Amino acid sequence: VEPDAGKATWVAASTYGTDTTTGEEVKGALKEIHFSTYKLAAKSFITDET
Amino acid sequence: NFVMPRQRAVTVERERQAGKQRDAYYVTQRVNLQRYFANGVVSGTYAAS
Repeated sequence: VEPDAGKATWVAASTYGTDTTTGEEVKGALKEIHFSTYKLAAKSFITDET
Repeated sequence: NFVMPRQRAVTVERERQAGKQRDAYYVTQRVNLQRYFANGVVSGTYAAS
């Protein structure tokens, strides 16, 4: 599962190349989600004489 | 005598990658001027006061 993005900072209107002073967006980590399957059981019996 | 030697004429070249919202032009040649013997140029003075 990925996360949202993002915020980008707008320029200072005078800095048109060398250098542009825009945001550095950090490559969003893909987050694992893991699922665990638990078990249960029941037993029963009767005897053929009862 | 006074001859100027050259081995590349004026050339013109340009980029774009790895720029950043810019295109840019370069011009580069190779040349010099040489006094062959000793003399044959004279000027001044024509000093100051």
